[PDB]
Amino acid sequence: LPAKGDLHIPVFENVNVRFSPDTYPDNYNEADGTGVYHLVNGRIILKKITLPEYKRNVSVSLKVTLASNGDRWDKSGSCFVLPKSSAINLLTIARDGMKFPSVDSLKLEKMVGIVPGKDYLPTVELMRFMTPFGIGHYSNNNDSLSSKRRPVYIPKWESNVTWQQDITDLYPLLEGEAYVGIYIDTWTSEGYLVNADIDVKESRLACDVLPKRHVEPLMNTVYYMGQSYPDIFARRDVSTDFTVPKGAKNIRLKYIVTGHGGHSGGDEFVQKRNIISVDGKEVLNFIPWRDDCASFRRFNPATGVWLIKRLASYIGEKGYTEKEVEEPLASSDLSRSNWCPGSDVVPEEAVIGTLAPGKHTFTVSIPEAQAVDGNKLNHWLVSAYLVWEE
Amino acid sequence: NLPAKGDLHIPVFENVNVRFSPDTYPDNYNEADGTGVYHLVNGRIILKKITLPEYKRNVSVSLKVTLASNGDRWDKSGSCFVLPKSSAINLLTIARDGMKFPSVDSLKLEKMVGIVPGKDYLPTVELMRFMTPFGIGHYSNNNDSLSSKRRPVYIPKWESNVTWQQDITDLYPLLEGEAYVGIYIDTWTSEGYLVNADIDVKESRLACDVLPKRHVEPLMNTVYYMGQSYPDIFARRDVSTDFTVPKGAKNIRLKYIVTGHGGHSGGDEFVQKRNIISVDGKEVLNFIPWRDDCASFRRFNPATGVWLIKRLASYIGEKGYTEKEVEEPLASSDLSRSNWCPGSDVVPEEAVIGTLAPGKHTFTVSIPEAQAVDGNKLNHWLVSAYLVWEE
Ligand SMILES: [Cl-]
Ligand SMILES: [Cl-]
Ligand SMILES: [Cl-]
Ligand SMILES: [Cl-]
Ligand SMILES: [Cl-]
Ligand SMILES: [Cl-]
Repeated sequence: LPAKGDLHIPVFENVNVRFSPDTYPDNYNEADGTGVYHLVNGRIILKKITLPEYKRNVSVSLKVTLASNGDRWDKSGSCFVLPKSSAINLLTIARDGMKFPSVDSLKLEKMVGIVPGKDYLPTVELMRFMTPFGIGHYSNNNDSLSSKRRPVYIPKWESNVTWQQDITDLYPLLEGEAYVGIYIDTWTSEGYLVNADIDVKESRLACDVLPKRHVEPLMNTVYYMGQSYPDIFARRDVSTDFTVPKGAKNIRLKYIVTGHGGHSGGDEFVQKRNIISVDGKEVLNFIPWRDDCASFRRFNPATGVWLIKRLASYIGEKGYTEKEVEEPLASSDLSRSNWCPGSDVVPEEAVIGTLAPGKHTFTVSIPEAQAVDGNKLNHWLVSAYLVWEE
Repeated sequence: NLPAKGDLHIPVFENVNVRFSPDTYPDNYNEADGTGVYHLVNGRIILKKITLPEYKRNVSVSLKVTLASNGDRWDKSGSCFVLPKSSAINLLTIARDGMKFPSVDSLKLEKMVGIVPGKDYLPTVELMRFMTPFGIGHYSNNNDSLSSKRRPVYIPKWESNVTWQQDITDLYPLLEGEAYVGIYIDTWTSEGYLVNADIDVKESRLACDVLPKRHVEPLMNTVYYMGQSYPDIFARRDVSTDFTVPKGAKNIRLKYIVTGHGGHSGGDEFVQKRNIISVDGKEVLNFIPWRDDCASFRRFNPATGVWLIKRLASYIGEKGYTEKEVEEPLASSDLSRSNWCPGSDVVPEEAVIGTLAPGKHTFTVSIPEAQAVDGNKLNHWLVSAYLVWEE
């Protein structure tokens, strides 16, 4: 098998992801001079990549560097790829007037685009991320503003955040021509600055043949374009049917979930079990949760802060002593439903192996999820797909 | 068509107590137990004989260490290591067979025995340098009413243990056939620590992916394992060693493992000191070993000391954005240090050398502003290095 060499793709360089109708007036706006499409008024950036026709096996990684350009919030992000066999996609919708297929309101309410339908497979996420609170733009380490915000145990603010993930399994969606993009739920004109690279390592072996891989998009509740907050789980489970062909080998489920609702007692800050199933049998069951958000403090200069009273032990003049202090607690410190401001989300994974050829059902259940209530925006960002060899 | 030897799981240490207990281990050498584990230096060093097959297919090798405190409250230095191949003198033969580190030219190495190669001796090679957190496990109980006095409002719970993992594929040559792998912790308590160590080997599933012939060249190790003193030598002179490179050596890479020490106010543990490392007089590495993120390890450090530091902090009060003088706790585990944090391992710095003329070459390590040992101010630098290459 012939080599086509490694490949470094700088998908995005210092691109401003933002909300600006004055700059990007429509949902579709022609690619700029750098080949970057700005959709949904700047909230989505998209780019056509071209990979060689690899005959050898490869590995693929995604690297994303991000900073705030003035936006002060920890907003949801998603680096994604538009699936192959789907005439309807984010681009064709915005550009060519395509629409997410109509849904049965009894089973999916008004939740368009979240599961497959006629001429539609859900967008597939290469990486889910959560921006920190104002990194870079508000990361001033000069004594002036720092002493007031920066805790004594944090020597300096980082100027940006970088995430890296192996996306080798999604290779079938990158092969040939593919549209890769980044969405950030930003509503400020300032927005964010992002870089994104896709690197491909080609095997140095003349015998290591590229396996025939497949990706099956099952679900994606991320509200990219004309979609609403996904609280449907507060009222019903969400299911989709899918087809497994003969010969499918080593089937694996990938499940990317984060919970949301930034108000007190909202699903962002409260434990809710996710039960995922195939053909009615549980294959994943867990509480999406992180107890380690303090570890991201340095990435979160613009976070809100409270004072919490605590009787704290300490070393004083006369030895081991005790005193009530008012200790700062950052919003960025709080435990959350599978993320911290400044983290990415590594997909949970279940090994299925083989399934009977034909139709199967995929179900996601978050039975105790809270509904949207006024300005309380509880919801669950869930995306999932199957990968397998043919 | 190269044969499949399979994946290998070697549980080197299970729940082994690294400790200082003359009562239990009265000598420097103590006969191995039924689990084949030798306890040396009165329990501060555990050693085990492992054997890797002579793999023909290419592989990847990983080391996983899990650790907890069994009572020791300190953030002590540790080193998981392998006794090099072509070296009659090693930690085991020194302790057991009454061998000794070769004598050294005092004008060049003072009393620093065992840190560079000598007659019948290559330095011990580190699979992983690590630094224990403050009392993890033994002091990690979370539903103790006297725990909220130690645990900050932003740390929901103490971790009960710490787990480090690293890819040690490049050290495969030191592991093939029979080898002694061990763990050293600078502990002076009977309680000590509890550790697990797993070495796992993943074999390629391709009949055509051949294992490359590889070599490890041990250059230095200043870690004070056995009858060795604190390495503050850098405060007075640079340390060099010569080494031989054979014809045909391809893709030479230097690995460099450094941590700075001296845990008093102003000591080399808490102060930035540039490291200049050279091959044949030319610099190949030059940087300040340093970590600014030690606060990120807070949840692993339940027995850390704590100070109150006054700070005018902004915050959301019961009437909007406000401002007030607080006494914010600062843990020792939060402080920036010379390439480590209590609870962290150290990933070796690497330098691509490429090729070197066959014959003698010189490796030199300089930390020019390192401070000397001064009474109970125990400044020193734990440095180890080795080259790797395919032949
Ligand atoms: Cl803002
Ligand atoms: Cl409805
Ligand atoms: Cl300043
Ligand atoms: Cl102790
Ligand atoms: Cl001397
Ligand atoms: Cl201390």
